[PDB]
Amino acid sequence: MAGREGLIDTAVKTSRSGYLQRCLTKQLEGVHVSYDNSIRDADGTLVQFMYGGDA
DNA sequence: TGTCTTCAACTGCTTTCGCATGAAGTACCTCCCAACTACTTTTCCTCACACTTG
Repeated sequence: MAGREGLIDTAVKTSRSGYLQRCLTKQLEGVHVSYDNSIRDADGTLVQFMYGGDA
């Protein structure tokens, strides 16, 4: 019983992590470090003035 | 006259990447086709009757 229900959890976890990856990977892909060390999106809109606040 | 509230119907998604190996619909219709048997077809073959004879 335990071994099967383990194989079920093993076979379902990967479907709940693809949408977790892509759903915000679409959003932050534009998000990068400006040359001034500020985090701007590929739009240019500033997200953080420093990475984690320490660069 | 003006603004507000709930419910139900409607929208869009909910692992990735590849092998296999592609197959199969089907009603309505049929004209074509294959069949069994009989019937029909083209060339050829061979004999036969009457009037007259003597």
